[PDB]
Amino acid sequence: PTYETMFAPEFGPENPFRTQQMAAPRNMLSGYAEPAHINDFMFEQQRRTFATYGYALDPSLDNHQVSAKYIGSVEEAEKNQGLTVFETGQKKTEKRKKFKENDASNIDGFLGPWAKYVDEEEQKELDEIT
Amino acid sequence: SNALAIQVDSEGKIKY
Amino acid sequence: WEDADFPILCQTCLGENPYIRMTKEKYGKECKICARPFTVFRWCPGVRMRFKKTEVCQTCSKLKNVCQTCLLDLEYGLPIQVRDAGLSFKDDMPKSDVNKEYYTQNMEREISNSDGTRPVGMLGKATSTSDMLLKLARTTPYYKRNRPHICSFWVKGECKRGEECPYRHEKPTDPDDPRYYGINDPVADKLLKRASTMPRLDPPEDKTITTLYVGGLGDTITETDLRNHFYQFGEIRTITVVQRQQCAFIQFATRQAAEVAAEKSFNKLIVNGRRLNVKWGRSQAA
Amino acid sequence: SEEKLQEKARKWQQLQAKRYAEKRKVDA
Amino acid sequence: SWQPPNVYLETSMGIIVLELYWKHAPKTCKNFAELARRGYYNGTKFHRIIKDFMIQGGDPTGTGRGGASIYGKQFEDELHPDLKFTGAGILAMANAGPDTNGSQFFVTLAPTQWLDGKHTIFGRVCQGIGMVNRVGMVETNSQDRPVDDVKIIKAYPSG
Ligand SMILES: [Zn+2]
Ligand SMILES: [Zn+2]
Ligand SMILES: [Zn+2]
Repeated sequence: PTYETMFAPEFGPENPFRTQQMAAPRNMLSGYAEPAHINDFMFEQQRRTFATYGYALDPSLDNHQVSAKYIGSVEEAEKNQGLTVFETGQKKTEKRKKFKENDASNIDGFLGPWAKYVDEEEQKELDEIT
Repeated sequence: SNALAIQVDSEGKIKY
Repeated sequence: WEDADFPILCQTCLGENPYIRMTKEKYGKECKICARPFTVFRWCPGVRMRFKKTEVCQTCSKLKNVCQTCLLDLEYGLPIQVRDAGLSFKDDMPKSDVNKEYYTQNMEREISNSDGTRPVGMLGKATSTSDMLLKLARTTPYYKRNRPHICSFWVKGECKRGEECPYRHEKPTDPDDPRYYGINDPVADKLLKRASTMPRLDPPEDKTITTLYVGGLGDTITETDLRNHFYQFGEIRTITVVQRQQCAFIQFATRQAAEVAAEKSFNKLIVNGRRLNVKWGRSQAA
Repeated sequence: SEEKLQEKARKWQQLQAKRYAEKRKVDA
Repeated sequence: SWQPPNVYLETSMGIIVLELYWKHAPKTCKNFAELARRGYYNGTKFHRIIKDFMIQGGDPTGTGRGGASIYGKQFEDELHPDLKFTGAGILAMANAGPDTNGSQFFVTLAPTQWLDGKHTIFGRVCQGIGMVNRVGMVETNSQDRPVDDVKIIKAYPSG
């Protein structure tokens, strides 16, 4: 196999008779679906990074042929300067103090991890809808 | 179209 | 009766995460049209969102080029009869239980085993598109599709879960405006929305505006392009291509054909890849 | 460039302490 | 450099006489004159065939990559502000992008004005417009490839 064979472009006016979606490559009726063998842990880490903080690195192979950015909402990534969820962060801010009873001696007073937190007109419309 | 697609080979007779 | 490998799934149903984890059964639920046992898939789109499993089989999605769970067009993100009226052909399918129903689904599956790539009959008329549907193809979709549906016991004010009620609260739904072809309730409002856009007012005279200030020629429109786009309309009385402003001046004899040009070009005549510039001419000896 | 010259070491020898840590080569 | 405009191309469908336009682009005409003189196409098959848009060929492989010129592997596009892609039967140079031309070619089937500022309008068929309409009805896949051989028997740059 040679690079010049597969990298050779296609002659033509690109056939703009079709729509954008039907001219686009596929194997499955919705996009070219193909297997993969990513590391489990870094998949889960950057997944949880996006799921919490709304940014992650982008997965690709041949989008621009160079892709090294972040995605989602961009500016909050550099607000935290690219930290993760498994890191003891630079500050301990907006924490929320629970009250603990971990003796197992008092009864109806022991709340271990089950501790409920220290924090603890529409019905006219609801009756007229029902 | 409503009708089919008509095919004859490049050299010979009408293909059915 | 049916296995699968990966679902159809338009983009608004996947959610905002490029990294989603999704689970599959082997014969899951049934299709909600044809009772066929597909392979139900489930995932989490987003962190404030319900799971939105999988609603119809791969066969009943390949019939009408429809996504897998929200039942919208895979090319646009539109309902079904919007597409079929906007392509003026229905691609019929029966209504009853057997009467030609599972018969035609079975046979159209049997003649879809080869490709697995494109819809069965829509492939020929999904090319001649992008004129009447592209004006309403809402990209950057709203994710209110994925939000979890409204709980009871907030409706009755009883919900002991407090904050951790996963579903929703304080969204009372309204009982005035909420299958597969027709008829669907918000679609009538959406076709009234497309039939009743915001044009320029039609001025009180008798069709004197046969001239029009169409411009933005740049280097895209040429003289023979616009006068052969108007020659199918009909005959000119005077053309000019005034290139100081990159504009073109055409009229019609007895206005009517150029009338549909006024209907074709309210920032709408899209040839040569440009949103053309249109405002109203004189027709006033000015 | 300034503290990233050791913050990248923090992230790397943070991540690699879980990349291969828990004997990936709990079951019963 | 000659300009009798007729081209006695011999194809599998039939002999077609093609009017070259030495008026408007003599460079591409001279390059194809030199190549069809050297017989680049005596036994080449048409590769991308679309109904009502274009018939493309000139690929010796048939795979949408082959082509070689005298001015390097690629040479220059030329234009004219009165020849526009307007009509059927309009022969042109098959192309990837500007400042580049392979040896392949194509004809069109409709007024296709949005491509006039891109490609070299290279010729037009005079005898055999029903021939190119008949060739335009070969069945092709979504990859636009033919069924059986539709191959150029013999080329002649007549003139
Ligand atoms: Zn089904
Ligand atoms: Zn959907
Ligand atoms: Zn609730």
